[PDB]
Amino acid sequence: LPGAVPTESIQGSTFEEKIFLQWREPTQTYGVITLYEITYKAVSSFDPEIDLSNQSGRVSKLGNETHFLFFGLYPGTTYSFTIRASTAKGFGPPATNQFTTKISAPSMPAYELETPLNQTDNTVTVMLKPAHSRGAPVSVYQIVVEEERPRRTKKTTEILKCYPVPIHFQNASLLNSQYYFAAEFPADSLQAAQPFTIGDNKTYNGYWNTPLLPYKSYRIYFQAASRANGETKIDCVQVATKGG
Ligand SMILES: *[C@@H]1O[C@H](CO[C@@H]2O[C@@H](C)[C@@H](O)[C@@H](O)[C@@H]2O)[C@@H](O[C@@H]2O[C@H](CO)[C@@H](O[C@@H]3O[C@H](CO)[C@@H](O)[C@H](O)[C@@H]3O)[C@H](O)[C@H]2NC(C)=O)[C@H](O)[C@H]1NC(C)=O
Repeated sequence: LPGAVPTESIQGSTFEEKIFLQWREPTQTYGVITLYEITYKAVSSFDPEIDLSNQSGRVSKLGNETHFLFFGLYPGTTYSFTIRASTAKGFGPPATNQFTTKISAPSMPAYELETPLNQTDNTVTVMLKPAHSRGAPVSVYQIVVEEERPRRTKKTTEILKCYPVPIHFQNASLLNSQYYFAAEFPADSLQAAQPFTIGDNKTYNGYWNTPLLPYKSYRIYFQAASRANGETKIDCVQVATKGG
């Protein structure tokens, strides 16, 4: 029977849903290694919403090549790996270490550009719903109001992307940004579906929520962010349009 893999050789390069785990063979060969058997057990997570008991599993990595790409993992989560080496006559002792998947952006609610709850010359009111954590808690919500320039083509030069750079309304004209952040909430607001009024003129976390100009065409996105380990990740979804 073979020795164990040296615990200190086990290293992992980690992603949102994958961990590439890598090690070195046991210190001296009793006999040829035929497979490594690996258990991964979900240890802990920054996500408040998932039950980890079902997230564990086993890998019988056939063959004696010393790495494996773990797949389908859950983000923001620490997995403990136990590696056993096997001579054809049986396993060596286990060695074990743990690594953590990186967090991912929260998953927004589904929107279909339903006609808003009410609309005026200066305001639009829409029903917001809480986003779900996927790897880390939702930290803040942000609301993006974006002006439409006149266009002569549908086509885009590049992929559609969200808004990581916040901008207060009063600075957009100076900075020539196409959008402004109308509001930000701590995510303890919007724990259940409740309407929100674009342009209600009140200030949320330092963002003024400027009323809209009726001769301007606008589209509004609802965005959410999650934070851990200095990585902070966002997603956004368009909730309404206005023109006049
Ligand atoms: C990892 O595995 C390789 C592959 O060996 C093959 O796969 C194993 C999982 C077992 O099923 C083995 O029974 C099987 O041979 C080992 O490397 C080298 O593989 C070659 C090809 O099979 C072996 O070749 C033979 O060796 C004999 C003796 O020298 C010659 O007379 C033959 O002509 C033939 O070429 C070779 O033995 C094998 N090398 C060694 C040192 O065993 C590899 O060693 C193994 N490593 C570990 C750490 O497990």
